[PDB]
Formats: sequence, C-alpha cells, structure tokens
Amino acid sequence: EILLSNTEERVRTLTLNRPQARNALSAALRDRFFGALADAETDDDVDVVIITGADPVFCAGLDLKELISPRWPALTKPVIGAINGAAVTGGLELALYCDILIASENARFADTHARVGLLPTWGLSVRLPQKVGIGLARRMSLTGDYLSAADALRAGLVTEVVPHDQLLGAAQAVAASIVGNNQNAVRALLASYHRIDDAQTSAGLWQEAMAARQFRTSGD
Amino acid sequence: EILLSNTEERVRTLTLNRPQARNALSAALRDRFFGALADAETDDDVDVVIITGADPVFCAGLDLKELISPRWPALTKPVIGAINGAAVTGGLELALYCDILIASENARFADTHARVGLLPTWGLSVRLPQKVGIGLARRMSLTGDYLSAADALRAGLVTEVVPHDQLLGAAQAVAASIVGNNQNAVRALLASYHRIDDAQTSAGLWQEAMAARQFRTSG
Amino acid sequence: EILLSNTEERVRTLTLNRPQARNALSAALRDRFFGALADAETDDDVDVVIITGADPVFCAGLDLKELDISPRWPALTKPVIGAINGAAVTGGLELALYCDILIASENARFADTHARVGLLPTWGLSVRLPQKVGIGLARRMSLTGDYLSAADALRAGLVTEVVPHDQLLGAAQAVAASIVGNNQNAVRALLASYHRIDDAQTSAGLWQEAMAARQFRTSGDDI
Amino acid sequence: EILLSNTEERVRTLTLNRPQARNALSAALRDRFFGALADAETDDDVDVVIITGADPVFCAGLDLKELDISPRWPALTKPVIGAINGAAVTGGLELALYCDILIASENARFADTHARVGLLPTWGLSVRLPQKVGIGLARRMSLTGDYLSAADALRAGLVTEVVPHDQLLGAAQAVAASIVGNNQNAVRALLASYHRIDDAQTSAGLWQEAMAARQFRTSGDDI
Amino acid sequence: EILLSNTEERVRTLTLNRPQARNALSAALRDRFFGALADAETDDDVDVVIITGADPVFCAGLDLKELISPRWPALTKPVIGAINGAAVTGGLELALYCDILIASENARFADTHARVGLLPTWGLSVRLPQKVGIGLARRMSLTGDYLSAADALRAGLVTEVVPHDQLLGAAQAVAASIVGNNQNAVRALLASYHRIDDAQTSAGLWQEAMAARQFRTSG
Amino acid sequence: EILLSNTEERVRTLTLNRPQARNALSAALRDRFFGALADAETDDDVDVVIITGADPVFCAGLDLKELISPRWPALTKPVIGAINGAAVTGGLELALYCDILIASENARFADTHARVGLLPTWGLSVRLPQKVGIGLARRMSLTGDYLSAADALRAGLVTEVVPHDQLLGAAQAVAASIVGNNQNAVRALLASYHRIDDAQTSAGLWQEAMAARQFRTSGD
Repeated sequence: EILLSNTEERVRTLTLNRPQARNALSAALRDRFFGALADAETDDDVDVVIITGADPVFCAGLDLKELISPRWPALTKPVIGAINGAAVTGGLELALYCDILIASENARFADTHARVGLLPTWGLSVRLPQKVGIGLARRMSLTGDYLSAADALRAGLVTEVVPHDQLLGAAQAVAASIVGNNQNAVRALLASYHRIDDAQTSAGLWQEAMAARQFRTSGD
Repeated sequence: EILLSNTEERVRTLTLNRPQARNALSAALRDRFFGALADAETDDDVDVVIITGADPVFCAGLDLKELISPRWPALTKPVIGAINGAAVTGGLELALYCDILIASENARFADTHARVGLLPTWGLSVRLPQKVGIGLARRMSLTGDYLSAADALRAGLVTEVVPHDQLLGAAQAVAASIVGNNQNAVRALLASYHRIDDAQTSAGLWQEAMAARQFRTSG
Repeated sequence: EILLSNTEERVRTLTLNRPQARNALSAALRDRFFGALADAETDDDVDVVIITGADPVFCAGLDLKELDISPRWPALTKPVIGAINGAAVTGGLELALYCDILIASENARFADTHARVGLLPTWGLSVRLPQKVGIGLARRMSLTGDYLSAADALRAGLVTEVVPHDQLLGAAQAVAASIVGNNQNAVRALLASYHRIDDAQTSAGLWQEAMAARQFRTSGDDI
Repeated sequence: EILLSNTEERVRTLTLNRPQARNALSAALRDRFFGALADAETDDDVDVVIITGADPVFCAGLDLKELDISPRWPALTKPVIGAINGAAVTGGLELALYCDILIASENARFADTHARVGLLPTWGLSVRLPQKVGIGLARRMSLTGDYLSAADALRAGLVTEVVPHDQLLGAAQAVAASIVGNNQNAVRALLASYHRIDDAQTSAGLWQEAMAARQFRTSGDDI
Repeated sequence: EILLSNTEERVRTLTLNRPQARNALSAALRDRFFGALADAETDDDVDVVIITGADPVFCAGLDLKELISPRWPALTKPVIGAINGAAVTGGLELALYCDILIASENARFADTHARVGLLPTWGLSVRLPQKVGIGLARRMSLTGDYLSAADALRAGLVTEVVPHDQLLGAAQAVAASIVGNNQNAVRALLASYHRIDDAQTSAGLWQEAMAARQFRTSG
Repeated sequence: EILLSNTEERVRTLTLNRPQARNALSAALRDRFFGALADAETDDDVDVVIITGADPVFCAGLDLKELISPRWPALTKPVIGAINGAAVTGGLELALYCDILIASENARFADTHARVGLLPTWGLSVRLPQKVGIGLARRMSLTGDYLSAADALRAGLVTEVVPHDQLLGAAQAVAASIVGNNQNAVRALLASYHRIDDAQTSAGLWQEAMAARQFRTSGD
C-alpha cells in the first residue's frame, strides 16, 4: 500500500501513496521507493519509469514527525517526474533527481530547509540552481516561498504544464515516444548524459555534504 | 554550388545549399563548410560570419545515404546562425556551435540520434543541456520530438524569432552592430568567452567521444 | 551623500546616489559602496542587504570622465538583493550580476558596452553574464552593446521578478522580510554553501577573465 | 587514557594511546581524537598540532573486533604534523594522509588492507593516496596490501623526512618551533588558502569515493 | 605469432611479439592487443593482466613504415606492465596506461614525438606529467632523451626495478598478491580509482586531441 | 646592466644581474625581465630561453626595501631555469614558472611569505605543491626553511643537479637537444602542455589571488 507500482506498455509508474500524510517519506517509504527504482533498472520488462504522488500533494518531504544519506541509485532508464501537487524540501529534491519533469497546474515547489533550520543532503543546493537558475534558487531557498507551475515552466524546472486531469496522460505520451526509439541508444545516451552531469556536480555535492555535517556539528 | 559564400561590408554569409537533400551534410559539404569557417578566421576582409541554409530546411544532419570527428575550428570572429527551418541532429549540432542564434518562425529543432541508433560526436550531449536546460535536452534527445521556434526562444536556445522573410535582415542587423564596435575588443572578449566555455565543456566532450567509441565498439 | 545607507528591522538598504550623474561609480563611490558591503557582513543589526539606485538609472557603469580595476565585491554570508530601478550598464551590470537575487522595475534594462568602448571586463561579466542569461544572449549583449529589456531579462532568468516601478522597493522588502523570518544560522550556512559551490565553478573562469584583461591592456601598451 | 593530550609552548601533541591494541581506532578513540582536533582549532593556546602514536604502531586502523564510517577530520586552519612512529594501516593510513606534513621514524611503514578485508575506503584514501605517493604505487599498495617502508615513502614523497626512531618527536617539534616563530596570521591565512586550493581538486574525487562505497555496501546487501 | 597470450591461475600475460621490428605496433598488432585487453575484461578466468614485450625492446611505438585514435578500453581488472626494455613514444603511452609498472634494469623511456614532428593522441601530454612530474615530462618531450630505469624509479613512473631475468617473476608476484585478495573489492576499488582519475584527466585528453587536430590541420 | 642578455646557437640566456643586491627584483628589473621574455617569444632568432642569476644568489625575491600582479607572459618557447644559488619567495616563484629546472649544488629554495607576513600572488601556493608535493610545500611555506639542491632533486622540483662550475653548460646541453628537434612540434606540444596545466591551475590561482586580497584587506 504505501507505494503503488504498475506497468503498462513497458512504462512503470511508481506512485507515492500516503496521501493523508501528504506523501511524506518515512523510513519505510524511502526503502520501498529507492528499492523500486533499483528494481526497475534490472527488470527487462521496463524501459521508462514515471514517478508521481497520490493527490493532492506530490511529496511533502521527509517524515519529520519520525525524525540522512542520499540513495537515488544509478539508472540508465529514464525517469519522468509527473508532479501532481506540492513538491517541498526533500520532495523537491526527488523532483530534481528526475531526468524530465511534467507538471499539473496544481504543481508547486518550495525549499523549507532554512525555514525548519536544516541543510540539504539530497542535492538541492546543487541541482536547484542548475535547473531553475542561481537567483531563483536563492530566492526559493532563503524565503521558503512557493514557486508556481507557470513560473517553474518559465525558469526551466519543468518541460510542460497541463491541466490536472491530463497529467499522467502527458507523462505516458512522452514515455511512449521514448519506448518507440532504439533502447540501446536511449540508455547509452542517457548514461552518457549522467556521466557528463555527474562530472560537473560531484565537487558541489561533496561540498553540500560537508556543509551539512559542519552545520549539524555546531548545532550539536 | 553546394555552399554559397558572399562577403558584404565585412560580413560573410555561408549558405548550405543542397535544398533538394534538405542541406544534408555530405563529405563534400562538410569539407567546404568547415574549410570556409577556417578561411574566414584568417581573411582580413571579415569581421563577422553568418551561417544559414537554403529553404525550406536549415540542416537535416549528416548525409545518411552516403554513410564523424569534430571539425568546427577555433574562431575569434563571431558566428551568427540564421535558422531558416528544421535543424536536426548533426544540424542541431551546427546550430549549437554558433555564438548567437536567430530563428525564423519556421525554425524547429530535433535530436534524432537515439531514434536512428547513434550517439553524438559534435557536442550535442554537452551543448544542448547547456543551451536549453537539462530537462528539455533530455526530453528532446529521448523522444526525438521537435522543439518549436517559440519554445526555443523561451528556453534560451535562440535570442530572437522573426517572421520568415525578415530572417537574414535580422542577422545582418546584429552583424552590423558588432562590426560597428571596436574589433580588437570584440575578438579578445570572444576569444575569452570561448576559453572560459572550453574550460567547462572539455571534460564533457571527452566523455561524449568515449561514450560514442564504446557504443560503436559493442555494435 | 553619494551613497545612502538605511537600516530598518534587520534589512539595510544601500542606494547609489548620484542621480544626476546616473549613479556612475567614481573612486569615491566605489570605496563607499564596497566599504558598506564589508561593514554589513560584520554588523550584528543586519540580516539582509538590498542594493538599488537613485532614479532614473540603477548604475551607468564606472565614471569614465574621471578615468586597473581589480574586483572588490567582498565575501558575504548575508543575502544581497538587487532592486534594479533602471539601466544597469557595464560595471553597473556587473554589480547586478554579483547580487544573490534580482528584482526589476519595468524600467530596468541591461547592457554591456565593454566592446563598444574597447575594454575587457574584470568584475566577472564574462563568467556570470552567460551564467545568468544564457550563452547566446550574453554573447549578443556583449558584442552588440544593445539593451536587454526587463521583460527579456525575466524570460532569460537574469531577474526573478518584474514589477511596476512604484512597487520596486516594496517587492525587495517583501523577499527581505521572508528571509528575515527564517532561521538565520541556517540562512547563512546555506548561502555560504551556495557561494562555495558557485565559486568552485566560476574560479577558473574569473582567473581567465583577469588574464585576458591583462593581455589586452599589454598589447594596447604597444599601440 | 586512550588519547593523550599535552601542550608545550603553543604546540599540542595528541598521542593515540592503546599501544597493546596497536592504537586501533575504537568508537571511543575516534570520538576522542576527532573531538581533540576540533578543540585545538578553537584553543587560543595552540598554534600547531602534532599527532603520533604510542609505540610500536602509529595506528593499526579501525577496531574491527568492535565492528557506515563517515569522514570526521574537521576543518582546521592550524597545521597538523604527523609523527609516524610505526605502522599506519588502512584507517591509520588515512589519518596520516590527512596531515599537512609527515615525518617518519625508520620504523614507520604504510599499508592499505581495504581490498584484503573486502571493504572500500571512506576517509579519502582513494583520492589522497595517489595524490601523495603517485598513482602506480597507490594502486600497487591498495591492490596487494603490501607494506611501504619508510625509505620508499620518502622516495615517493609521502613523508618529508625519515629520522632514527629516538629522534622522531624531536624532529616534529623542530618543524613546530619554526612554524610557531613565524607570523601566525600569515601562517593561518596561507594554510587556509592551501586547504581551499587542494579541496577544490579533491572534492569531486571524495564524492565519487563515497558513492563507490555506498554502491559496494548495497550490492553486498544482496549477498 | 605477433601477440602471445597465456593464462595461468587467473593471470593473463599478453606479450607483444615482433622482436625483429622492436615490437612496433602495426595496424594488425594494435587490433590484437587492444582486442585482447577487451576480451580480458569479460573472461571469467581472468583476475589480473600482465603486458610485456619480447626482448630486447618493450615497444618502439607505432609502426612508422606502414604509416591514431585512442583504443585502450575501460577495464576493472588490473594491468601490470613489465617493461623489459625501451618504451618509446606510442610505447611509452602503453606503459602510461598500465595501473602498475615494474621495470627491468634494461627499461628506458622516451618521447620522440617532437623529434619526428608529431603530437601525441594516446594521453602522453596528460599522463607523463602526472607520473614523472611536469619538469621531467617537459625535459623528456622536448629533448627526446631516454630516462633510465633507475631515474624512472626515483620519479615514480615505475614501482620497482629488478635485474632483467627477474622481471616476469616480479610481475607475477604482484599479480598473485592481487589475486589472493577479495576480487569484488579489488574491482570496485580499481573502478573507483579509474573514475576519480578520469574526472581529472578528461579535460586534458580533450585538449590533447584538439591540439593534435590543429597541428595535423596546419600541415 | 641590471639584466644581461646573450644569444648563442639560438639559445638566449637572460641573467638577473644585481648580484650585490642578491638579484632582488626591483620595479626596473621586473619590467626588463618580463619584457625580455615577451621579446624572446616574438624573436625568430631564438628557440629556447635560459634564465639564471649572477652569483652567489639566483633571486632573493622582490625588492622589499623598495616596497604585486603576475606578469609572466604567454610563451610557446621553452624556458629552462639554471638555478645558481638561493631562490627565495618571489624568486622561488620565478623558478616555479620555468618549464624545466637544472640546479647547481649551490641551489637552495625557500618560501618566506609567512615569515615576513605576506601572501603569494605569483602562483607559489599552486605550483609549489604541484612540483615538490603537498607536504613538502607545506613544510617549506610554514617553516620558511631552506630546501637543498639534493632534496629538490628528490622531490622533483629540479630535473638535474651538477657541480657549480658545470651549471650553464648543462642547461645549454638540454637546450641544444631541444633546438635539434622539430620546432613546429616543440612549440605546438609545449603550448598544449601549458593549456592542459593552465586548465588545472586557473581555479587555484584565482583563489590565491582572492586569499591575498582578503589578507591585505584585514591587515589594512
């Protein structure tokens, strides 16, 4: 129940499914999600992964009630994020890991790390400015204010915005187009893109990790 | 006839000219185009280059019938690309090399590498993310779908979209403004831009080349 | 009077104030402005800095009538919001590029005249302009010298927001208020990290910018 | 008693002190050692730190009998001289690699057993070992598990000096004295810069080291 | 006959075998050598590779008579080079690819690229400075002089120098110790070393390749 | 007089010549030296440059009595440093700029920046550890102690050490070997090496510059 999984036309959709807890990532949901991605890489029945959330929220972030190392695994199959509502903090980081984002008109995005007195460890501080721009990333992180779907489209955080009821259809359409191409090339090319990106982001991700340790050390 | 070249008031326009083959880049057309850019760098009558294609396509890519090391030379004179229609795969890569792009309303852009079962070797895997964003580059490369002129503008791939018949006039206008500035500074600054950019892209282009070698090696 | 400073509820606003000279940066105004950024970092009454200009220009660039211009934007851990009220040109475009966060008046516009006057930049334009507006737009800006409108800067990602002229400071103070409302140890530890991550990318470019500027000056000392 | 600390004329010496257990780093000794480095940076009585071990081993590595080992060597601006009195193995080789400056007893020797015991490193061996002994020697060390003698470490550049065993601390304190005699604001501003320059190079490698270690643990959680 | 291959107790030794042409790498010998390394990566009977040459030269470089893209494949199994004599130019580059080197007292090393009017394309301009120091790489490349086995040891190019007749035994000894360790960890660590190294060398190898293209272009 | 210049067999030797001031670099000597290198690049009569000092010192560093931006120009011809005695501080930086070093038994090397309360601006803090190793560079910089010719050979700072009276002969021999090779290739290759090195050292040199400005700012 806490994660749904379904495979149609070689596209597997993973759905975060604790809607009454606004899809917060508990220890259980983290293990199940990150495990489900790893399995999709090795499963010859799947070419593309779509990730989404049960409405009205995509992901509210880590289950802070309950409470952090990075776990997104190495994939050569593409992951499309179908963002159905608020993506906040660690939930925003999940969106940021996706290769391709599409958004409902209901999508919005926020970083509350500075608001709740924490620092990111899942790449926000690298990938946010990479994907929305330096100033917008800094405005988002320091104010903690929401970025709308329309503005996310403008800044290049998502590739498409559609009416709520069309969201999954749109993600499936992009996935069908991928599925219809040569998959040896899809994966070789995507693996190459990840390598080239990783080469630029490693140093920055190391610094994100060190900044978080130092912040935790002095607060303790 | 396959490449047209005209020099006017220190602006040289190179026109890919195989309209019936949608300006597909043959071995002969590669040699004339890349060679023309090299000649342009050292010709003292030239301050600025404009590249374009004979209608209705800018460049369909490599000539796949006939059938790929990089050959765009090191330049300190600016190259404005006037995209008059489809820029596909190899031809998107030509667009990506240009310092500044302006598009007809008819421009559209595509990467069909993964559709036809090849990996890029002219910088697409580096420059496309650089110029349209990671998300969109990945959506383009993996789908093979066209990005419209208007979306190219939004994403920052092109600086201007004008109606089709204003395209060259729009390119010549930008050229005139560059020519009207101090050419010593224009070249020193451009060289510096290239250097700073090259420092960021080198690693990535090497990884692009190795990925292509490994892919060609398995098949 | 060439630089105004005012401090309201942990937000310090620095206003370049030579309106009749378009807020051109004379040596005196540079010493004043850069000195003021330095102080703000050490002042325990300040969490956020806003920089802006006296209408109608934000900043026309260096005082060329008055005129080796080394970089002087100091290491800060507090955010600096640029409220761009009008033209930011050349050095003044560089000041804007240094800001963490920009907000524009519909009156704002942006331009690089380094190639027009035949000089190369030493305050990071060659690195940060492509970084924050895209490569092709940066190259077209620098090489033509033409103005980028507020609408196009928003489209390009150079500013976060365009508002009507009389709302400009209101919009900067609203972002300021939200930052001030958050946990300031976290705000600073994150901004610092953001700055280290960015710096790790820009440093090789800034060195090459500086070497290019030295080489260009030295070959003109042969003309 | 598991860690000795002594402070003499602005030089603090930290001696790993479980000789009969070869100065293996138990959780208690790690908390003690790393805590002590942290304190030294904030202590106004200390300009220079020397780390060494109780004879006959410098440090045998982590307490494996006792046994996710994240990096804990803190950001310091004061120099740390490693006086290597004997074997430094695996984690203990990593502690030595963290030092700014090494001096060895003829008794010192160095080894990486990560591949022998089937573990990957997370304290920077994969980055710093090639950095400070050369690529081929690092690869031969890590892959064979064999010992590198003091003589060969000097030849390779891993240590700055080899002395007779009973001169070891004398030689570390002599370097300490000279550093202490210099301008300490300059000593620290330069060391800090040295650390930023190095860090800009090592950071991408340290991240990749960490990811490799995560991937290796996760595929063994399938065995 | 041109490449010898023997597998023993999970150690494979590849021997360049054109002694009369001083193991010069012909088109055919390149294909067999590079192909052999690729086969080695996927052969489950192999943990460690040793490369060496038939006496008296390790490798004289490319076969210049007959007459250069890089082709050393991505490996996670260690390659020990047993340098039995002269390693020159292309052949120095083979030595530089190896994870670990051991030398006969007869080994010597040279870069004759600038003497014969060529620029390197197999990583010399990156890996030589990396492995002997900047000063010495530059003295080597610009002079064309030999670096002796003993000096190679001092400078860190090789890990061990042994008398000529102990060379292979010295290489097999290191191989045995690697084989005796946990191979999962040995491969994961080696892959990680390669990755970390590749991250530092990519930009440089791209610049190496472009410098070679520009040089070939002017002549 | 303050700089000597002589060209034999297409090898130009530049000799720092204020021996009674231990070849300290005054404003005049800086202009004349850095100008002399720039001229050698453009002078078709020259293939190699050797730099050295009038005995007993190579270079004591900047004329501190008198009192700093970097000025070593872009060269494609090789520069061999013939180090005849002490190379200290800015003088050590000069040695570090050379492509190839050879040393008299009289050579020694020192960094006194921390001793005299200054920070380097001519690349010491990048190139020292590049060429002698991280720990030795740190030992040298923080103690200010001399490194001998023998140890400099060991650490890889110089390529050769010879008796004092043989020093220039040795440099001329290495230069003759260069001169006898194909000069199009010598220069293309050396230009490529400089590009590859510059790519690794730029970020670090920028940080050296920033560290120096910040140190000067706080001391003022």
